[PDB]
Amino acid sequence: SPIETVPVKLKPGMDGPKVKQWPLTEEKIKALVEICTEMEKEGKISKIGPENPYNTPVFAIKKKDSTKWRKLVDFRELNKRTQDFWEVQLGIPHPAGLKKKKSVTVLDVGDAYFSVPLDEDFRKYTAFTIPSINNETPGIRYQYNVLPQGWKGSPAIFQSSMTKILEPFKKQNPDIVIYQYMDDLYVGSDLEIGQHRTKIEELRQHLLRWGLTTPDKKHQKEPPFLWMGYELHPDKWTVQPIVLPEKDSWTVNDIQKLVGKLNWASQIYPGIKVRQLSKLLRGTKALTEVIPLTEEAELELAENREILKEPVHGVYYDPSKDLIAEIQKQGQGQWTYQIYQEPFKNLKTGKYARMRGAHTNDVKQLTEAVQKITTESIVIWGKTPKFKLPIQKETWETWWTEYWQATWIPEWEFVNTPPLVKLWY
Amino acid sequence: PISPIETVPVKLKPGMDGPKVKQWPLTEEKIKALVEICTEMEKEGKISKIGPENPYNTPVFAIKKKDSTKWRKLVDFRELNKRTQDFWEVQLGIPHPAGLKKKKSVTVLDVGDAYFSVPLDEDFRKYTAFTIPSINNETPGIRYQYNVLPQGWKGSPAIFQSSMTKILEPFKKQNPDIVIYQYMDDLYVGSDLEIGQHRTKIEELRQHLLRWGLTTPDKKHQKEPPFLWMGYELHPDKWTVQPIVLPEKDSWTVNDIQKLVGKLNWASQIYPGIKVRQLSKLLRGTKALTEVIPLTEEAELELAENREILKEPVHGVYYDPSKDLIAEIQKQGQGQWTYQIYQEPFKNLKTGKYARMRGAHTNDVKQLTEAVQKITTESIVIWGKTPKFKLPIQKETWETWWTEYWQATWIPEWEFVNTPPLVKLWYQLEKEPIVGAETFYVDGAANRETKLGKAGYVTNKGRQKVVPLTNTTNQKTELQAIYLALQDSGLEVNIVTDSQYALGIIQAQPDKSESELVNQIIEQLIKKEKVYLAWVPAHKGIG
Ligand SMILES: N#Cc1ccc(Nc2nc(N)nc(Cc3c(Cl)ccc4[nH]ccc34)n2)cc1
Repeated sequence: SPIETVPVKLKPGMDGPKVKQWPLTEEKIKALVEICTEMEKEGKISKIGPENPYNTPVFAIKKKDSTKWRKLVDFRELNKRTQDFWEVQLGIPHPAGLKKKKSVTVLDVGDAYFSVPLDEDFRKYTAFTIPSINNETPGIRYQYNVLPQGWKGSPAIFQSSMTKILEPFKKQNPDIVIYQYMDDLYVGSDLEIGQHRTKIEELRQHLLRWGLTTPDKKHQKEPPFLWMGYELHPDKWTVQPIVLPEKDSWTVNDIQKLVGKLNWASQIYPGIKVRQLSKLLRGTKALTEVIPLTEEAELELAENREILKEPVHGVYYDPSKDLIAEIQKQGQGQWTYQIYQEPFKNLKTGKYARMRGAHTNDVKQLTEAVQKITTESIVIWGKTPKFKLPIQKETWETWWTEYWQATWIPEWEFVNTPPLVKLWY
Repeated sequence: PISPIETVPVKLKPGMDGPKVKQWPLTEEKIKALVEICTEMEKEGKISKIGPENPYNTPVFAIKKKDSTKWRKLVDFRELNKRTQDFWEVQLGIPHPAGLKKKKSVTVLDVGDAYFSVPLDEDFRKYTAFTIPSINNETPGIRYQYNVLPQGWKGSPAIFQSSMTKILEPFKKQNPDIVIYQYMDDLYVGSDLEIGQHRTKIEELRQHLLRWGLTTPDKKHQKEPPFLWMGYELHPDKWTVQPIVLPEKDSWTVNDIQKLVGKLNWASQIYPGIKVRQLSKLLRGTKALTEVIPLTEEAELELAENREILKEPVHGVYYDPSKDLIAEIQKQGQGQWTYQIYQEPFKNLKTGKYARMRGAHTNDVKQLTEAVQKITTESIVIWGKTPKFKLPIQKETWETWWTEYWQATWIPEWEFVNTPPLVKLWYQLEKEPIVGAETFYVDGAANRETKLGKAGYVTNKGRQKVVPLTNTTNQKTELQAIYLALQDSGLEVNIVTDSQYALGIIQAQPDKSESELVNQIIEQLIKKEKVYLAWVPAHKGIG
């Protein structure tokens, strides 16, 4: 079934990726070894020689924890080096209302690409290496021979095939918005969940009887309490915990704190003066001392509780800019998070939590609040953010994979100074 | 030596062409000196006479061994290298002895004339061109071309090792009893077959190799242990660092202290408790290479203890997958931590150290986790699995720290090991102020130019102190103030600070910094029974 390949040319003055493979657990080497061995047979990937200096990293994640793992190729570098000229020469338009649907489900169609053969030239740029424990051996080296998962040129080149396989469905059902971000299809409906769920498996099987396998066969009529439909509900996306406390009594400290939070609101809402509250502190009084109010003090409070309950403007989304996603440990499995592009011009703040306790650690959480915040980004603006993760690089670099489930990888960095920006939120 | 060997197609960087660097004339003795090395070379087919207009040339230079038992041919491929494509970086990571699995026999193999045994991409042959002169225009210069891997080219080690791997692979599979490790020209073979077989199997290997043009004058498995490799003394069932020498000198210069720290860090792999803070604290070298620098007092003591340690040979054992992989850490003190990883009680697998890389503030618990962190990454690279940590900290202290810590962490499985010093929080600040406690509106700034300031305070109870400081900064005074406040306050206190700087320094609850002020403040925090620092905006903030 040889198809005509589609020429891939990186931006000129750009050479292929040469990123180094992170060291892995023997367990994971073992899995990748098996997986690649199999792909080698299917002819998906092929062994390469030393005349190929290129290398993008590969990890091993647990699909849906079943007996097997999935191989996860971090094509972040090869993407910047291409897909950015393939966000162009092959842009996949983003439906500005998928975030409006009552329900969005995400299905893994990535496995489609695997048929389409990869441009004979561009292959070399995909080489990846299965590492050896304690370097006792030369990494195992492979390069792709078909469109690969994780590399944004795959949904771009398959786009043709996709919009066709889906056409005679996007018909019967003309109100469902379907968006393809990388290896995932984001189906959005306004149906009562029950129907949506069906409509999706309606689609699930449509694709299926036309070739496209989608593992989103989460489970069977037996309820062992596994987590339900990657059903996002972007019509409930919102937030206003810019919550000042409404207390019975107010102390010197209380205000002090208050007058504080209200001061950083200063670059978020240049609208709240505190001289009226803060003046009730020009004195060097006790701290535990409770002291009721002052003049427009209460007005400055009841009035701020308002402009603060009414979001700011000028805050528009620039597609030229990148999405920056700051997160923060809040304690007791709670994590608050902002998505912005310019300081204090939040495009969307938010929060996350799991069920706090004797089963979840911080990393798994973080690793989650990230895949959560990411997805949200994809749905809303069709593009992942760059996470400013409050965590030590190496620690994160060792475990992120453990609880990772997305077939993609945002861009991230590590902060080591989170101020009481934790307070304000 | 091989048509059966498959050549790796080579290429010149995108828009470049082949080297053209004319040959300088050399002494007549050398011309034939090369002509001998070359005809017996072309004879061996390693190289080949080439006809006019292979516009590409590279410099040849007969070199004397300085022992003059014979002469040696040497080419300068710098320019070819600068023009050949990149290859897959080999040896970018090297195995650590502590990760090699316990084996019986291990026999190295000096695979000799190796680079000249592997063929060379036909097309990339024309750039290897080099000309040997004919005695000053006497002739068209004896001109050769390479058909094997030029002994100093760019993709030689790679293409070699690649090619080798392919050659072993067959045999390697016909024997899961033998494991092989390639190292440049080396070939270390190991096994668990009765030494009688293992010696019979190496015979085989060797013959296998031999049929592939790859020779090994190394018959009987010549070279014996302890094997010298990347600076390791590797014995049959033990390993260590190739002996080191910490010279004793009168005056120490930068290039001197550097090789010293280098030697010391390096010996740390297996020599317990080696410290290096002080010796390096010196190297904040505004990198003046021969800037003579006087060992400080501690540096002199530090280096001392290292000697006491180094003198006495210490070894490391190998890996037995079948046993656990344990790791233990113990705090030295000035931000220094040391660890050893083991399976058994007395002989270690490997050791090492960790210190908070200069940053004026940090806590013991934080430091201990960063240590645990480094060990985890080391374990994953060496053994492919995290180890069981045995740490000088109590679940209660640890878990209370990660819960209050703003940054996320991951504490693998660990056990408590009561053996001081002990990692513990010497004081916790009050979350809510303290009822009745004299609030200290602490404050203190300075004049950036004049380098003069004052730290003082005013309390509810109308107590006001103001002290003058000469030669300090707004930062210095902001803590100077807080400190002050602690001094005068009773055993419970409320302090209102205008500086986040001061806030954070203390809020992280650092347990140390050679920064005598913070020490004083820290020592004072430990003494009190209830302290509450609370932050309030500066300028506008208060009056
Ligand atoms: N797990 C495991 C494992 C690791 C290595 C081998 N093979 C092996 N074991 C020993 N003791 N020495 C040698 C030879 C060898 C030397 Cl001279 C020096 C550094 C080395 N690094 C690498 C191999 C090696 N090979 C076999 C199994």
